[PDB]
Amino acid sequence: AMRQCAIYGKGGIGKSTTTQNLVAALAEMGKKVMIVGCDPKADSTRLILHSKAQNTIMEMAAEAGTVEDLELEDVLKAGYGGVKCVESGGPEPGVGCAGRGVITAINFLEEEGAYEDDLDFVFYDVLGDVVCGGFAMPIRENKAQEIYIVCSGEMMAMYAANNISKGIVKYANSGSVRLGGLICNSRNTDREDELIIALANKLGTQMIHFVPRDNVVQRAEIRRMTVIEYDPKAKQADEYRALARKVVDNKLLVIPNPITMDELEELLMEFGIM
Amino acid sequence: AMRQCAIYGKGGIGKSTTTQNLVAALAEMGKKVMIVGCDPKADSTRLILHSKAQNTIMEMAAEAGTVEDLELEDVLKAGYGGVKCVESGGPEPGVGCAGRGVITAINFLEEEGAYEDDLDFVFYDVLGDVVCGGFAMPIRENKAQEIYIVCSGEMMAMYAANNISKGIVKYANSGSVRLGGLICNSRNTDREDELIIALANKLGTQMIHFVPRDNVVQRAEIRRMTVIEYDPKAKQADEYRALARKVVDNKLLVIPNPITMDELEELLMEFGIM
Amino acid sequence: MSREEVESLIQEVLEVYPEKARKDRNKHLAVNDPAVTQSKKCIISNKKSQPGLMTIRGCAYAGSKGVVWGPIKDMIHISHGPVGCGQYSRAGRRNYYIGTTGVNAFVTMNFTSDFQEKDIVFGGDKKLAKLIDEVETLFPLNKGISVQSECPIGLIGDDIESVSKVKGAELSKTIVPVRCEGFRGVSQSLGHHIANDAVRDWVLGKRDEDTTFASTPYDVAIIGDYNIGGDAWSSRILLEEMGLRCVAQWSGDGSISEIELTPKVKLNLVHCYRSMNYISRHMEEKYGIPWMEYNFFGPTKTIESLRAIAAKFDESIQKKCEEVIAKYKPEWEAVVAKYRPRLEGKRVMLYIGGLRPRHVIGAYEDLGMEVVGTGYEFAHNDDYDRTMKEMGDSTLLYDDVTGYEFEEFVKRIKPDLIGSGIKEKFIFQKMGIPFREMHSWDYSGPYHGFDGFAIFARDMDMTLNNPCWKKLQAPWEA
Amino acid sequence: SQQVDKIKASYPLFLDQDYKDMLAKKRDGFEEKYPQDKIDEVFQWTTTKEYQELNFQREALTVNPAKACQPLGAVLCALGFEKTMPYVHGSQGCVAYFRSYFNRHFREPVSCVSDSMTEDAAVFGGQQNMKDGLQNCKATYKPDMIAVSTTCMAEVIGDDLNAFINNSKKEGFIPDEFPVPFAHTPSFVGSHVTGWDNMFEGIARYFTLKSMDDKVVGSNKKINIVPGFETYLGNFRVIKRMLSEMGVGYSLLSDPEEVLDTPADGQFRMYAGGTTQEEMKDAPNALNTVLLQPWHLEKTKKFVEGTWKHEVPKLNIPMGLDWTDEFLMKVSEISGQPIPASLTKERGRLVDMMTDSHTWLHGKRFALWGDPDFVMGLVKFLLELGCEPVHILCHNGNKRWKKAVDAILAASPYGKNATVYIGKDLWHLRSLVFTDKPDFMIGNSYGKFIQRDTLHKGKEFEVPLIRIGFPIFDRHHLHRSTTLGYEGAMQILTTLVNSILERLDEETRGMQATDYNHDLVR
Ligand SMILES: Nc1ncnc2c1ncn2[C@@H]1O[C@H](COP(=O)(O)OP(=O)(O)O)[C@@H](O)[C@H]1O
Ligand SMILES: Nc1ncnc2c1ncn2[C@@H]1O[C@H](COP(=O)(O)OP(=O)(O)O)[C@@H](O)[C@H]1O
Ligand code: ICS
Ligand code: CLF
Ligand code: SF4
Ligand code: ALF
Ligand code: ALF
Ligand SMILES: [Fe+3]
Ligand SMILES: [Mg+2]
Ligand SMILES: [Mg+2]
Repeated sequence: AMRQCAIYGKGGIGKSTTTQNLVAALAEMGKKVMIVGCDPKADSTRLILHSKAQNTIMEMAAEAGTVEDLELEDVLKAGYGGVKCVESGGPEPGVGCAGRGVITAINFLEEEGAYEDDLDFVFYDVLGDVVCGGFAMPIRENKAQEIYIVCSGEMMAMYAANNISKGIVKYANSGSVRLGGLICNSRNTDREDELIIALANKLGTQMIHFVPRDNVVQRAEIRRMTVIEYDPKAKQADEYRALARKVVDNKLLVIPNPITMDELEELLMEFGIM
Repeated sequence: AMRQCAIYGKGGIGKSTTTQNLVAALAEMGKKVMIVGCDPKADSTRLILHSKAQNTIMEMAAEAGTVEDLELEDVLKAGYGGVKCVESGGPEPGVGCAGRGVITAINFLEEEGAYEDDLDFVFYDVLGDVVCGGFAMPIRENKAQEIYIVCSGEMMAMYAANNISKGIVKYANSGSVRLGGLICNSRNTDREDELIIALANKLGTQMIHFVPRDNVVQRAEIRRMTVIEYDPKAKQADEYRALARKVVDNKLLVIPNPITMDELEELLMEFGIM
Repeated sequence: MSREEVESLIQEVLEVYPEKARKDRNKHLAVNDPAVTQSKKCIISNKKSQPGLMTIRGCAYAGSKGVVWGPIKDMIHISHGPVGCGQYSRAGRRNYYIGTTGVNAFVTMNFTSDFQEKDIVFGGDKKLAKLIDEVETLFPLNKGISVQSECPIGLIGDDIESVSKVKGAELSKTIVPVRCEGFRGVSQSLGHHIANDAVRDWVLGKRDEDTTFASTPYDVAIIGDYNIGGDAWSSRILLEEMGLRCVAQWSGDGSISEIELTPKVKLNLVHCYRSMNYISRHMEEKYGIPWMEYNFFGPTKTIESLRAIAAKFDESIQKKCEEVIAKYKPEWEAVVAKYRPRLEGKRVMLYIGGLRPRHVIGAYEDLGMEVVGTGYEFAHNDDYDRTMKEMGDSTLLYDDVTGYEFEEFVKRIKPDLIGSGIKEKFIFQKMGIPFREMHSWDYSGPYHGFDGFAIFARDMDMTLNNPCWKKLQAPWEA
Repeated sequence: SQQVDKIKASYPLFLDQDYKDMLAKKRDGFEEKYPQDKIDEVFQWTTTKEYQELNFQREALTVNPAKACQPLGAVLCALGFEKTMPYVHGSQGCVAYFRSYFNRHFREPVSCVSDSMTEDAAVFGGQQNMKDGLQNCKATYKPDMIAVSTTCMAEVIGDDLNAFINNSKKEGFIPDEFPVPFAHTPSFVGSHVTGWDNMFEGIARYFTLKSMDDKVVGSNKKINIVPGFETYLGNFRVIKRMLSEMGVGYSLLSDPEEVLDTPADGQFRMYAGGTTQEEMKDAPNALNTVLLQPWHLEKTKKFVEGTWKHEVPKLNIPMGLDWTDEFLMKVSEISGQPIPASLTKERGRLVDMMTDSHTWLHGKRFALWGDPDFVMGLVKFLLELGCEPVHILCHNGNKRWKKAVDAILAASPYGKNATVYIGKDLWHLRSLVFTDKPDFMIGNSYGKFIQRDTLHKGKEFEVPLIRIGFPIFDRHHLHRSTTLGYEGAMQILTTLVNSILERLDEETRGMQATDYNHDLVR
């Protein structure tokens, strides 16, 4: 049991918001979920905890000497739907090493048995710019077995998704992690469905769901809540419920086959006009 | 002459696209500019060179021994309108250490004299997730003088801009680097301009030329060029001309006074509702 | 002298520090009082070093590669990262071994990946795999490969575990990844812990489903003895002279086969509690093997420990132990009768890593020498708890002492002899105080057992009573 | 057992019968080692040419490197300044290792501090570490200057030394005018000599870069001497003596000879001598700057030519006859002083020793390694003596240095059988001395193991080691020797010829077998 998934994608493509709304919909379906935020910004758990995470692994480790003098209950907290939430800390921008922060946080969670429960889903929300091995820590062996990439129809996000696929390939071969599929967070440029499904087909994966872009998400996040908790009768809430159900029953698990820059630009020139 | 600017902001907020369009606008005004991409994704010079910059400092250095064996002409290449383009290299995602690569590339540019005379602008397009000191290499002493933070009305974008300001504070006090202003990329949010203006006032800065969201940008960039090359008479091209003009005539250079999470939430309730 | 004066000395020494550093360092200096039940109220340890204070501590790489893994003879230990760490650690520690270096033994060799800038920027996993292949091609008689991580490996998230697994499966070799990057922990102690965990996870369980080893009831394994100057050997000859079968030695003159055979033994004799108590507890709670701390420093401790170990076996082992004691009695008695008059009443201050600051006090007292000051680089609370029962009344105790602190303590106390490492030796030799290297035995030894005791007494007399110490002041000066 | 009259240390304690029996029983019962025949076969294979081909095809594995990391050289450079504390930003294990290395080489105290960056400092940056470390070091050891280098961790995470030190100054941890020169010294770039160059460039630009306006070249009528990474105290002493005999005003920047040669008189001196800050401030006023070891002072050369505007001469290291002559003539042409009669007589005495010893020196084949400038000087001097430097290895050498040494070898008939290797470690050299055996090898203490290996192939294959270079751990007080100048050439010649003569005496000591050539007069 206990599927472990890692959320990757382009920076600012909506990985944190989408994963938090997905986890809220999952807890709505009676699923015990855990969220690990592998981002130096402790922003992966603002909606679920209804506040900024004030107890990160790195902060509590520095405030108590070393990480070997830390305990699970100091950093692990529960929010909406009983979702247990822990956040990897990290430096303020432009200093330190956030990759090492993520490495230390994941090693602490593993050593302390942060997962040994009646858990059905563990989601690692990673940042956009995977620039070192530490931010690939969630997809190592005995870690997240599925990867979901969040993308959109502007070609920079598509090139990003191709680059994360290139990076993913080495851990897919070295281990058992697999690309479950692509989540499309809408930007509504010209032809988002066609472009994203074509990119997914080229990579050998599916487009598990399409999430529209509406302002109820922003309005809900202003109140520090997920759409599911804010407006359960909203269309976006049902979209997140559909995405959750499609995640639960998903079975496609493929090693990605990234395309070259020339093939990617050919795909854009072919599926990206009118 | 010789104005050194560093483009930062939330991931995927449009730093590279806006930077390239602004650089095209500045070069059409007879100003000699050079773009340094400090992202392991060497995607910050594509719309200027009309192709992906295959040769990067890190890749060339690894192929040709070390960085000392390299030459500027092999990495510094001209493009549309006399815009010199160079890119720091980097590993594929999830491996290595891209911040060290950015440090080494920028040191190589400094040591090789890329910062010659008759160069009005040097723009460092940095990635959105400044995870280490390496990606703060552009704002080191005597490297970049002005910082432009691209933001939007989203809560996450404003939080990222405030976090980046918090990271900037140490370099601003250490050296002479300041925050020129907040370029706004429209995301079509409720009271977007109001939110950006209020956040800029709280930081002690201004919002420089809120940029509208238009698909002419998507089209131009999918045709491997800036909007200026594509449709000079388009509305967004004139907007980029206005942005370039407002950048040239800017004198508000301040050390940001970043606001806490509580003050950020108060800002969101005050200007992010209705 | 006197509990009050040494406290005043501590305060005067601490006076020069900034308030933060003074507040921190006050808790690491104490005056011994056996009226204390828990060292937590007395002295705290195993904490971060104060920056810029010139500490003596090493790193986790030193505690793992330099201390635990390095002494293993038939394994090749690769300092993964830049060139510095392995080069400075190459053959600096005299963990003695028998073998053919470069053919089937590699202890004094320095294997490294020699990271360049491109290895940092683009990762070193492929380079690590190629290095493992080259190690196989050029050293085909090695019986194991360990990858000791340096600081950049820990920083950049190189997946050395994946490389170790894949290459070990491909080559039928034990490849042990040790995440001993130097910035982890505060000292070599976390290096000990990480190395012990690596041994437990990758080596100790290889022969779990194996019963082809004949086991006798008298099987003991020496744990935490690193054969400095042959120490372990000098210890081993005693145990096997009282009937015991020494199946394993950890890890000085150690082979990976002995470590794999350790779970088959019946007793675990731990010399250095600090470095290898982790694996001793693991084996006690998994295989049911009891472990006992012993001490082979000086005749008194050696006899006491031999009788304590014998009491854990049959009557035959006890008779053999008694005959060993009676046989070796005249030799150490002659050593005492020769060297104690030369050393009686001489005061010694010690500063060593984590076991020897308290373990060698009995040996010094066997020669009439009093230990007035002692301290540890990286010991824990339990080590100081054990230290209290061994130190005399109103004796100075220090933890992670700085160069300034230790220099001032020596200036005020004025001991006859100082036992510490290479980084204090010449400082205190220039102050005119005889110095003995208590890590390397000053390139002498062994100091364990009765032969070791003879050597130890000879060295103490040789340095303490050397004529050079009477020539420090020029005759044309007051 | 021990006899109280004659106490045996480990050798020869463990040659006793009971210890030998114990070792044999332990090996038989629990070690499960390869058969002695298998071990002999593998050793013989490792001494072969096919093994050398496999060895030289290595791309990823380094075995027994002949080099160290940059911060070691940075610490050595910083030690050569007056009341200066070396301060390494990063992890403390590095500082412990640097201190132990230099302690074992010099047999002297070596002062150096760390800011003790732990995992939390790695993740969050060591700015707090820098502030507290600078304050603590200044308050505890009262240096007149703290010279800051880096370990690998601080270089990987991009710890901005400039920003950290500036913030420490503005927040009142250290006085604003307290000199804190800094240099980034990544251990994964270059070697220890690169660290020396980087530290010296940082110290130079700290004291000179911002105050060049009131500087005029030659106004002090002195000569700047940059020694580079130097671990022979006699080298500093000989450069000083030769310049002062010449009547030349000089300023030797980074002079560590006093702090590494303090007397034992009941006092410990943490600082002693060293280049004063006023010397570095006045350095741009010098007539010129001469780099003693230019091949690892490239950054210093660029800075001195581009900032101080000194036309740095193209001088090789002043090692051996020709290059000492060139150094003296260049110093003369710069300062205007003539070469005095004492120096001419010293040169003539060097030539006399050369003529006295040429018969034993001529034709001798050598394997040598070390730093590039020292190695090149040794090669040149060996060519001057009629020796053949067959195996010239420099782990931290580069292509341009290799080309220069190849051109030097081509200019002499004794460089015909010589090959220069760069990026090769001492395992490569072990193979080289097995497959193309030289008469001797010259290098640091690590070469002793190679000698051991050669002796295992037989006494006729044994290549004796001559200990010149760094580090030298198994001999005492060799750091006091000299290798530069005529005096250094004389010491090297004496060592070489007497090593040859002692080897020949050993090979002819067998009575009635080889003692017919055991001559009293050589
Ligand atoms: N379906 C969506 N509809 C509208 N806005 C969205 C949607 N998804 C994300 N966003 C908005 O865009 C911003 C993306 O920020 P974030 O979720 O943190 O991305 P990431 O974690 O990948 O960096 C959010 O603030 C959110 O307001
Ligand atoms: N004014 C704009 N109008 C339309 N699209 C934009 C605009 N600015 C940026 N984008 C689009 O948003 C996406 C963000 O990609 P990018 O510019 O590379 O962001 P970043 O450099 O911050 O990572 C791009 O595909 C780009 O086409
Ligand atoms: S392992 Fe430890 S510092 Fe127990 S790291 Fe250190 S060869 Fe010391 S006091 Mo060097 S805990 Fe051994 C030691 Fe003691 S290297 Fe040796 S002498 S008995
Ligand atoms: S605390 Fe320990 S010894 Fe230090 S680096 Fe870290 S593992 Fe190693 Fe290594 S190459 Fe030189 S000595 Fe360092 S600066 Fe890096
Ligand atoms: S790129 Fe990653 S590993 Fe390298 S310094 Fe930045 S956060 Fe650390
Ligand atoms: F804030 Al992001 F990917 F840009 F989590
Ligand atoms: F995703 Al980016 F700069 F390329 F934030
Ligand atoms: Fe000395
Ligand atoms: Mg996120
Ligand atoms: Mg960009």
